[PDB]
Amino acid sequence: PPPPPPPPPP
Amino acid sequence: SWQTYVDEHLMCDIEGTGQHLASAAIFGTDGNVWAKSSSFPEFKPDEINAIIKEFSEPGALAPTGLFLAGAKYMVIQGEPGAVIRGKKGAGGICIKKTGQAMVFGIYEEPVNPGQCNMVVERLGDYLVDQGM
Repeated sequence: PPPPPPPPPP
Repeated sequence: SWQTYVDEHLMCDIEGTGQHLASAAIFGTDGNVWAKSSSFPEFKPDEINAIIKEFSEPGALAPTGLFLAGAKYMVIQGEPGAVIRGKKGAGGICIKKTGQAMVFGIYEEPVNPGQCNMVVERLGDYLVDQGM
């Protein structure tokens, strides 16, 4: 599966 | 999710411009698409394999070209194993590889190859710093 994306950048 | 990344960080408005990429996507390095824009080209499986093989063996697509949804891109200078760059007349394509992803950017006139490269490498480099 696709890994979870990191937190959105600022 | 990855759709948020395409919509907000690839298809965003480009700085000092009203323009934006014609389409965009985020793939895994295995070639499975994670997210793509609505107008992202209907790519064929062997086109993605070729792009994956180009990051493993740089300059393989240079003489013959890079294909996406049947459209040939004249390959241009890129970073080995990191970025693939292509010209299709007015438009072009920028493909940035990270640890676990491949970020696609496709542009049209009047967007420069440097500005597609800015959007695509900026996001790619963020995902590298976050450990992907």
